[PDB]
Amino acid sequence: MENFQKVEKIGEGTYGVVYKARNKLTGEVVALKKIRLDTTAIREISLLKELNHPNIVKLLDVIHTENKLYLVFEFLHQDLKKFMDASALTGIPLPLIKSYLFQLLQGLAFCHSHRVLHRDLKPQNLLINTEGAIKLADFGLARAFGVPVRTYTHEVVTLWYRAPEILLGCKYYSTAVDIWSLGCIFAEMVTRRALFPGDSEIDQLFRIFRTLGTPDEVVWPGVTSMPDYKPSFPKWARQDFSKVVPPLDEDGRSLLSQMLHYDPNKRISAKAALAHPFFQDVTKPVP
Amino acid sequence: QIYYSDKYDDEEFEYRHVMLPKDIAKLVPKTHLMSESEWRNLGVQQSQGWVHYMIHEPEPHILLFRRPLP
Repeated sequence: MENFQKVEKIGEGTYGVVYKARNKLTGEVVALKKIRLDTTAIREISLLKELNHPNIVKLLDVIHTENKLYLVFEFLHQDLKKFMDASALTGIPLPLIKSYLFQLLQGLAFCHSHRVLHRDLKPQNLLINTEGAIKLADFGLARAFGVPVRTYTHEVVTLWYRAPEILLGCKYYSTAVDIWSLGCIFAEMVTRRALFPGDSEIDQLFRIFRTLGTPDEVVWPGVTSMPDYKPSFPKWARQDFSKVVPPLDEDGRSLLSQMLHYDPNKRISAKAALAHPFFQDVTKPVP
Repeated sequence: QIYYSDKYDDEEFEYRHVMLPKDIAKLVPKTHLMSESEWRNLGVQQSQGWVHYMIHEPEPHILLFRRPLP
């Protein structure tokens, strides 16, 4: 850990603090994340250094020193939450949005092929650069650390992007949870506000139901197998997407609709999402 | 304390949920639906007609209320 100088604090993730640093040997800027390891998990994350893709934040190195675990990774100037916060009076150009989702599905498609999930995908672990690229951070860390109700700085974590199966108590959940979280990020990138901002797990479920209709055996076969399903949930009907996500075109709605499908089995995969008509005209404009 | 949610409706019911503080929450039995006298006893100020109809097990401190429309 002695090779990292010029260390400045950038922010706070849900696992630890994030810094911008300088590699004394190479002279490059790097990002470090100090996850306080109070009490296998390291050897497994080191293996994540082997999963490289232009859309996966590069895990440069893992370092364990006296109760601290440092993730040295590729440095990107901003995340999607901040980028959307700043583009509030103009939003994001549809071409950039189509470019981002496209690159996001190639990173998901890459990681899923290797049975690596994220499970806690939020706009905050979606990192951007000045060249029009977007990359995923923190893949595979949740299956070592597990994602909590509260963070390390006791901040309240984000339920907003959780899949309905996770919320209804499914223990045997898919990689389709990531496609759900990404379908939420897609709509939010389009409307600039979270599609389902619930204040509790039950409110998050109700939020989902109000927009997409309350699930049943017709729209979600096997929904009655979910530990937390109750036949008394408020009864709502599926709303019209032309209303929910106005700027989006028919192809954009069709895909969002398929990424947000209730049944994990029927929910579009990253691989098949890439071949969707929506991406027929994808470009790559700068941020 | 006690957070009272915004009311929300569907075709034949009106709803709302109430989040309970750690103190009051220790007074609510495990898998038990309450009567007005029972939830009112907890401090929940609400009009008459509201029915504690469901319990989301993972968050037993959230009381879910229902009431038929109109």
